Order: sequence, then structure tokens, then C-alpha cells
Amino acid sequence: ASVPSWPQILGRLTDNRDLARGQAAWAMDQIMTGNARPAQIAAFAVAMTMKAPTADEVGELAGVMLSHAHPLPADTVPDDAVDVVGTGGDGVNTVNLSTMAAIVVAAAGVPVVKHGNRAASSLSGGADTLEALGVRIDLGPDLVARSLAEVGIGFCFAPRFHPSYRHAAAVAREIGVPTVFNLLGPLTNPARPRAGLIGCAFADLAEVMAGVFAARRSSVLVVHGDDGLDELTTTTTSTIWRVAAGSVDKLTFDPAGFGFARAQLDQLAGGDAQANAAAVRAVLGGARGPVRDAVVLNAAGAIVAHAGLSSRAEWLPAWEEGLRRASAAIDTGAAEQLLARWVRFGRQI
Amino acid sequence: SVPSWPQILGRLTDNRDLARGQAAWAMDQIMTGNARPAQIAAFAVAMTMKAPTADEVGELAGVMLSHAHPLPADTVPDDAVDVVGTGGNTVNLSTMAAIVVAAAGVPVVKHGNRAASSLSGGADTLEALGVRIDLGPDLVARSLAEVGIGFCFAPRFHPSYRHAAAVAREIGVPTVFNLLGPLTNPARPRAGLIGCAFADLAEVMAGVFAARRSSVLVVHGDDGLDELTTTTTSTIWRVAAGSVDKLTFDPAGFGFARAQLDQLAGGDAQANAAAVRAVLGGARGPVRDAVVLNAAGAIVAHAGLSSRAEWLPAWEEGLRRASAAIDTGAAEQLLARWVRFGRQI
Repeated sequence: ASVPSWPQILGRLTDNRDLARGQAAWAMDQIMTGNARPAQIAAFAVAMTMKAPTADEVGELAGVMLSHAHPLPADTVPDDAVDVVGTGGDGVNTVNLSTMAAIVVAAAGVPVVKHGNRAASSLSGGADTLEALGVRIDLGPDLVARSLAEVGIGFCFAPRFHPSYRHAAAVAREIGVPTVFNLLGPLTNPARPRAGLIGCAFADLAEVMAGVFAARRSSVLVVHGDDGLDELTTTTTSTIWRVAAGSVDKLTFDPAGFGFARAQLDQLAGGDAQANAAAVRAVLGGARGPVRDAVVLNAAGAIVAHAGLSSRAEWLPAWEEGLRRASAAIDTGAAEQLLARWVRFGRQI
Repeated sequence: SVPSWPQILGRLTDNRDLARGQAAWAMDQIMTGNARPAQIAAFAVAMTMKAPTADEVGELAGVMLSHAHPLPADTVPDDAVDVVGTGGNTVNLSTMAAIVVAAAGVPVVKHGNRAASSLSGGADTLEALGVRIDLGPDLVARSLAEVGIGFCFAPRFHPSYRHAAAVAREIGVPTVFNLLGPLTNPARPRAGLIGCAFADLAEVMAGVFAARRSSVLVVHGDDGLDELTTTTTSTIWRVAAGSVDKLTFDPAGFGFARAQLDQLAGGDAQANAAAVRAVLGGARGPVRDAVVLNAAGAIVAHAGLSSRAEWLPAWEEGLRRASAAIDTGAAEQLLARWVRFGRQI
């Protein structure tokens, strides 16, 4: 078990056994060093999924991946930097909402460092919508570092930071269905921010994700809409896994308690890049309604997660602080301004 | 029934049985070169981990057989048998038992490949005995008429499965594809002794056979051999009249002494050939026992085609015929005729 091989690992997996410590790691390190055949890649990716990954296993996959990633330059990522992202819906996305909450959070003064890919890739999306807004998404360590210090936000394009993952990515594309690899995006942010709002379509995988962040002592809300959204929803309650101090705390959450009127799922989903970018422009310019509401809400969440790093402040007041700051970042036009600053940045860069 | 790979792989990774026809579509894509290696691999693995149904594996085998080169019309006797394991190898045992069964006058048509393939092995041992393994449909048919035995070389009869085969080799562990060898014999014999190393899947295998109205014994040694063992009991799934009957078989019931697993499994293709020669030549020992035993079973499966159909007396007949086929020199001589046949074609 501690002297690993592909047949040993896949066989343990096809036998529906949890992997021994280090096996997932060695599996990933092979795939990352060019020493795995496409069939071994696919077979590992698929079996890992069906067996039901563990926090340990996923943790090992994400760690190995980070060990090969390009870092950001030393001391350029603030210690309180946050991520805002969903691992993607069934065939759906909410990158409209997560893009808008990313921007709202940054404008409120919290450093946001994102990580993603263009659509229909196992590393999370978001790249295309940002490109449709005019954001230069493909920047090296140094300029992402500069973007984050100059604008208050940066985006780590996965192709650029995880080149050694190309083989896994191409295989993820051909399999053309979500695997355990689809979990990796929020756990493989190269800037390694210690906090975030992390949205997930699947409750079981969400709790495995909560577990991975807990081992890292991150302050994160892993959020699943009980309507299935990979975000805090306003159509109904959400489940939150509150990661903090190295433990997970599963909560039911309801935005009505904060004055959010109920909405209908299909008002929220989002669409392709151009569609998302029009709604970003619309909402950041003051368009009221349920999309805005969900953005303010998920931006609050990220802000609460931020609160959890250097504080053990109360749940309810941290949320009230979250909603006010997020609301004000939109209504003052600071979020709209931040996007135009973000767009100018790429063109001066 | 308007299928696609994301639809099939998503349903599989959801732990769901496929809808009727999806496995066939997936296999048919795999066989006509239209599947990506990653898709082949994912299908094969997902299918395994979900637990394949008899319908599913039936559809896979059905599709393979619809793409295969057939033997010429009227060249495979109605009662021809297969003698084969899915592989663990007992190629030593299946080979000898094959030759024994043929010598006793039951027509044998085998199907295999060289070592480690997902479609069964066995062709290395035969090459080593001087048997010509790479014969087209017409010469296999004639071997079967003249010699009493034929061997269908997988590459030769399932050329479109080369994409699946290679992916099988690459992922390097058993999957549902490891069942297909015994179910895709191009000569389509209706009876046989079918060894399966994986106890879970043996039953699924039996189901496929039954759906096709075969008379087979799917056998799994309770020590893990994909033949009837003599080290302990075996599980037999007895296929007949379209139904499956699960029994435990004990060789002690027929006076077979207990062996030890090291004494029984095979080895090198040269090593297997040497043992083939010793056993057909009269060597007594655990290997001979296991051979007699596996031929008997094939002859029992044969009996079972035409519904005389009584278990014990079928087995004492089977056992007499096997032992006599070795003891009279008929098995030794049959192989020599097989070797001579290839030399003169």
C-alpha cells in the first residue's frame, strides 16, 4: 500500500475501498509528471468518483496539484485574501453571481484572488465571462500579484498556473462528465487564499470539500442551495458548512431572516459569457431584483468568511456587517468602478 | 434511446443500470473506432464499479459478435463446446481439458489471445505445442471437422475490438471487458465449461448464457481459480433451459484427493507446454486430476444440451470419458494430429 502502483491503486478503487494514505497523492503525482496513460488517468478519475472520495483523498489530490503549481511572488498575497467561486451546477452555472460577488467583495476592501478556467473544464469556470467584460484573464504570477495590490482583485487562469495538469484536463474533457477532478478548483487556487465562499452542487461532495479546507485551517463557508444551486440561494434555504478553527459546522440557513424575499430558481441561473456580462453590467449599475439580492447575499458570505480568520465574532452581526458592506459596495458604485479599474489594469499592464 | 457518451457515462457514474440499448450503443461506438480512449476506459471502469447486469454484458457481447467474422455456414456442429477461463492463469488446465474433451468426441472450438489480453489467453501455450493459432474462418472450420478441435485467434475474428483491447491493457486491471472472451467465441458454441476468477461477476456471466439458451457450467474455484479446483470446493452456476442454478461442487465426492494451489496453477507458455505433454502422456498428480475434472464438466455441459440431463450420472460418465480419453492415448494423439494438421495447410 505504501509501495504504490497503478494496478494496485485502481484495483483497490474498483474494489470500492478507500485508498491508503499517500496512494491518492502518488496517483496524482504520476498524472502530473507525465507518467500516466490517458486510460489510467480516466480510470482513476472515474473510479475515485464512484467509490465516493474522502476528504483525505481529495486533500492529497489537491496538495499534489498545488505542489506543481506556479506560486505568486513571496509576500504578495495578503494573509486575509478570499476566494469566491462555485464548482459548477449539474449542466448549469452561476458564474454570473459568483463573478458579481467576487467584484462586490473586492470593492468593499477584501482582497479577492480567483482561480478558474474557460467553460466546460474540470477546473472551475469564470474565465469566459470575465473576458466578455474585458478583463485580461491570462496573467502570470507577478501581474496577478500586482492586480491584487493595485486593483484589489486577481484571477489565476488554471492553464497558466497548473501547466502540468494539461493531461488530466484533456481527459476530463473527453470523459465529458463531472468527476472528483471537478472538486479541485477551489482547493487548487495557486494564491492559496485562507478564506472564501465556496459553492457546490452536491451536498456529499460539499462536506468532503468542507473537510479539506478544515485540514488547512481555512475560514470558509461551503455553501449548497437546498434548491441545488452552487451558491447561497434566495429560492429557499441553503446548507452551509462553516469551516473555522479546523472544524466543520453544518448549518441550515435562510435569507428570509435577513429580509430576502423568496425568488424563483430560473430568475437566478445565468447563461453564456455574453449573457453573464450583460447582467454584471446591469446589476453593478444598480438593477434591482433577485439576481442582485443573491449577489449581495453571497458577497456577504465571503465577507463573513473573511471575518472568521482574525476574529471569533458572532454569526449574526458578522452577517449584518456582510450585507451592509456588500450592499454599499454596489449602491455607491464602488463595485462598478472596481470593474472598470480592473479592465483598465489589463490594458496598462 | 437517443444516446451519447455524456449521457451513458453520467448514468453509469450515478450508479444506475443502463437503459435497454445503451450498453450496445456504447459497445458499438467502441467497436467502429468512434470512441475516444478516455471514453472506452471510463465506460469499462464505470460499468465494473456499478456492478454490470446480465442484460448489459449481454448487449456488449451481442455487439462484439455482430461485428465478428463468422465461421462458414454449417461448419460448427450444433453441440460444439468451449473450454475456457476468464483468466486470474489456468491456461495449462483449460488447454489440457480442451484437448481431452475433443479426444473424447465432443467438438471443441476455443477462442483466445496471447497473454494479459482482456479477451482470454491460451494462444501462447498452443503456439509452444506446435499448434497453429492464426487461422482464418475456413481453416478453423476444417480443423474442427478433421482434427475435432479448432481455435479462433481473437485478433483474427474480432479485428474491430483492437481499440477496446489496447485500453484494457493500458488500465491494466480487470474490468467488465474481462468477461467478454467467453461470451464472444466467434464459432458461437452452445455449451461449455466457463471459468471465472471473479465470484461476483460469475453469476452475471451465467445470466448471459441463459438468455442465449446455452448449456454451460460457469465455474469458480472457492480458492479463486477460474477452473474447477481440487484444493477445495467450487461454485458452479449451472446454466440450462434458460435458467441459472447455483451449486457448490466438491471433488471429494468423486474420490479426488485435495491439492495445494501451488501444485495446480500454470506458468510460462513453455512450462504449460511441458505439462501438457506430461499429463497427456500419463503423468498422475494434482494437475491431471484438475484436468480430468474440468473436461468432465465440459462433457456434463455437453450432455445438458439434449435434456437427458441427470447430474451425478452425467458426472460419472464425464469423468469416465475424460480419464479414458487420456488413458487410451486418444488425448495425446489428438494433439499430434492437431499439430500435423497445421503443418499441412
